[PDB]
Amino acid sequence: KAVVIDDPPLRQTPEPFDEQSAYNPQSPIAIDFGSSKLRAGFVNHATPTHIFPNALTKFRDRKLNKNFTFVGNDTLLDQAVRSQSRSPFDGPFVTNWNLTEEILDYTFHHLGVVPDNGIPNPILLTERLATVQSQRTNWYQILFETYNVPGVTFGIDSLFSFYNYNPSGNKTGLVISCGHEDTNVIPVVDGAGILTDAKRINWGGHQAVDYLNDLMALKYPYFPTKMSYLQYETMYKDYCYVSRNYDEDIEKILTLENLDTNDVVVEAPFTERVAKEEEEKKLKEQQWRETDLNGWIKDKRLKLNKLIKRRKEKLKLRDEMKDRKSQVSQNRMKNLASLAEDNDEDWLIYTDITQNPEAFEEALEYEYKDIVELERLLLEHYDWRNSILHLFLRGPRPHDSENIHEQHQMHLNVERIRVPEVIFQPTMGGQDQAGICELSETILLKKFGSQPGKLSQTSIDMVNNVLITGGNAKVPGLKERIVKEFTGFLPTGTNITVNMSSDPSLDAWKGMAALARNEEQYRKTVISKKEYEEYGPEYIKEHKLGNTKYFE
Amino acid sequence: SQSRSAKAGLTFPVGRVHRLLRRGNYAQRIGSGAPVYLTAVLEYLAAEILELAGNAARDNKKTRIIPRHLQLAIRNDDELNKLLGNVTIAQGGVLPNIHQNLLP
Amino acid sequence: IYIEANTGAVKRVGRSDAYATEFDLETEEYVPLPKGEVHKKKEIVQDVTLHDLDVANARPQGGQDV
Amino acid sequence: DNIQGITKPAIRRLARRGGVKRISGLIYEETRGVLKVFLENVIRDAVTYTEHAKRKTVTAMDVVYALKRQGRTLYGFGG
Amino acid sequence: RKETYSSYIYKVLKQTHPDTGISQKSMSILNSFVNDIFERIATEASKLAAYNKKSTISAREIQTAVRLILPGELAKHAVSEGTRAVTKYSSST
Amino acid sequence: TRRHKSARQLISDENKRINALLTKANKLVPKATYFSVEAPPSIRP
Repeated sequence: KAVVIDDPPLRQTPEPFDEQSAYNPQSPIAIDFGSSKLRAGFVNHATPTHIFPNALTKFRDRKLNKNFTFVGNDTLLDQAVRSQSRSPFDGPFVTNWNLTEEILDYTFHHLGVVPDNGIPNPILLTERLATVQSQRTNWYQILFETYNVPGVTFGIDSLFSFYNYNPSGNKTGLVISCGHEDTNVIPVVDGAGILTDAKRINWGGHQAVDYLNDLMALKYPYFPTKMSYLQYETMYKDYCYVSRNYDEDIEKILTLENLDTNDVVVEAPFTERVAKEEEEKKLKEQQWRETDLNGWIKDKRLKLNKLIKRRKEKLKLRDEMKDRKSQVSQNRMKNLASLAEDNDEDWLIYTDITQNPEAFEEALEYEYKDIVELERLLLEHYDWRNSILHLFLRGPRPHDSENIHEQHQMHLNVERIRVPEVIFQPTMGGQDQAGICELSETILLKKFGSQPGKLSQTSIDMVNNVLITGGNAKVPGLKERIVKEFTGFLPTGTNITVNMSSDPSLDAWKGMAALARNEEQYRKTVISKKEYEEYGPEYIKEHKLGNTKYFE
Repeated sequence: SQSRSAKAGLTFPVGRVHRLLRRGNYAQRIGSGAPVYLTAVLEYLAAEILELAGNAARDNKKTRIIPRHLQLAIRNDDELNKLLGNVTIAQGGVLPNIHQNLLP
Repeated sequence: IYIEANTGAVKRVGRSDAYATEFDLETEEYVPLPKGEVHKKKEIVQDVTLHDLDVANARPQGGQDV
Repeated sequence: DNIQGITKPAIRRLARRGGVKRISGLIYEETRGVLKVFLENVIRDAVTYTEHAKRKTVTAMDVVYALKRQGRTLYGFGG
Repeated sequence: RKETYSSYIYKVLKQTHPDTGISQKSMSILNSFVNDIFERIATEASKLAAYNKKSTISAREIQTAVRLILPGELAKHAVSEGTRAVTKYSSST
Repeated sequence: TRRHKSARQLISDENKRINALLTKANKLVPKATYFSVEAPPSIRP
């Protein structure tokens, strides 16, 4: 039975807002500006109070002639307002800042803030690794001008999650983050991110869902229904997993016994003398069939086999005549030039060398009628399991072309493990970059004073504290695969510890909350208004949780 | 230094067809891949015609290429006849064809 | 490769299958990795006769290769 | 019922516009065939013309210039 | 300096049929055939350049014109060989 | 009022600014830019 996918169900209750009585103008406020989701909430809580997608519609009413504005969870109310949602991001960067300003106004309204001449609370913000100068210039401009914020700090969400799971702030470990638009590997020494050795792969969840959409479009070119992005996201979330060993799983992914358990079928939603001699021959055949049915059936089966062999030989001859480079075409050209370079028999040969395109079809129809008569005489007295292509489209079951339900079915057999493999082999997605395990190997075995063969104490402490974060770590089998690769390339007896939280998409905001609750190391990262007015927007605050300067 | 025909791995010239495209007033601007694409197409067409002509000349057991062999190669082939169903030939002749009932 | 510590014998099993796609056609045979550990230890018992040592010390052409 | 969109009164009308009087009762299929090959030639040329123009709908301008390529030029729908 | 294609088709005949010669009337057949194909393809490419408000002829217009002129198997083999030649020429590094 | 400044030309003006600064410094060494963070191609086939 094929499961039916559709759009995700719409939200019913609208987004509420916090009471203005509990607001105080001195507590900090943490904002996780993500490419896929926004996470905001006050510092004194442990979980953020507002999680909604980063989206915005400019709703137009035909009757009231008024431009409306729906942000985030309020866009999850109508299908038309869901389909027209727009993001402020374009790739890994932000292009239009009016949308960001409107979204920030929306989330300031929903937090129950009563302001005066701007927001009095200092903000906590995340930023991309090695961000462009224009981005931090625009962020400084919009904050310190349109919102009058006293303090701003910038950091990477991976280091925030690492600080959340190592609150002492001086540990040594390795961070792997699988984000929406990129995947990063950052080594941490004594709580400070070594950004001269971080690496980035241009692949994320968005490229993975686009890859699945392209694979499904190329697999079924005559699919009558158009599928949306959210449906492909549901298929990516539900039936995709990381294989333990991709190099040998593809050899047995299309056998019949493996396809019994590892095949997913997805259903699209939809709404007189000759007559006397012939009669005597028929009577004699009926008497022979009543007298000896076994011998007559054997003779009819032999005649049907001879007719089938003749039809196969005729089809082989017709296929061989179609090849211009075949020896039959060369013999035809030799006979034709032999009638064009240098008797009744030669006349019959010239008559027999004529083209017979429709005569061959008529003879094939006559042979098919004769084979049908032979099958009827046998009754009176091509396997799809050997087709890899049939197993690739339609799985281990026979296919009915006339079934309306089978015309909307979609099978997922090779694509369950092919989609998540691109973060380990980026060449399959079109990026000429090394994989996750290759970058981790060249970090651990040839850097931080570690010759290949023996590990320094920094490398041992890095291996002992590996943390996996990011929203794209929801894929099953990721931790076991990374552990297997890591024990593959390391020396024997090395202790490997890999930590992954229950929800690896909310650890960054918990990192902001843990940094803001820790008062002592807060003040190394805050940037005042006077600081921005003195050293200008070209200013980078060097600290253990954020970016560094471009040069030395 | 060296010509563009060996740079693109061809025997037909590239600058010659670039020149002939230039003042042939087809357009006032001509890209760089235009002569190499035209050169490769002309390569393939001449090679195919020469293959079939050599096969017909060998089929005649005669060591030169005579336009009767060109006519045989043009009309024996299917889509070469379709491409050349308009052009009349010099000293080529007619392929032997007798309709079936004229044989007694 | 294959290295015996006590004797010093060296046997080349073949190229690893991680380098199988450096070329489309190659003379080299490709074998997978050992699933085992690199270091293996085992105790064995050897049984020889006096005639075996007699014929080992009395080779007249000379000591042949392995 | 795919090719059966065109029918007996339609090609009866077309043959009557050819000025014929007596038709045969099974001239149906070869007329359906030449119908099919004429359309697939014309819209194959139109599809190539609109493919090069990065226009993923087929316009009238493309098909009249496809006919003018084919030597059956039409007047009135552009040119 | 009367200009003709004689030497080039002499060599590409010579790489497959070494002991074969060409007559002069046949020599003229291949010369006229090459010039006719050149004229047809170039005027179709110019017509397709004037189609799209475009003042430049590039490889894409000639690929479309080759797909328009030739029959199908000749067309797919011609665009395959031409694409291989273009990628050979462009990666001259 | 700002221009749109899409994601393709942000890379262009960033590395042109980096190249301008480096050519000024030549007439110094980068530490952590957007192009040094990029992962190198792999060494295995």
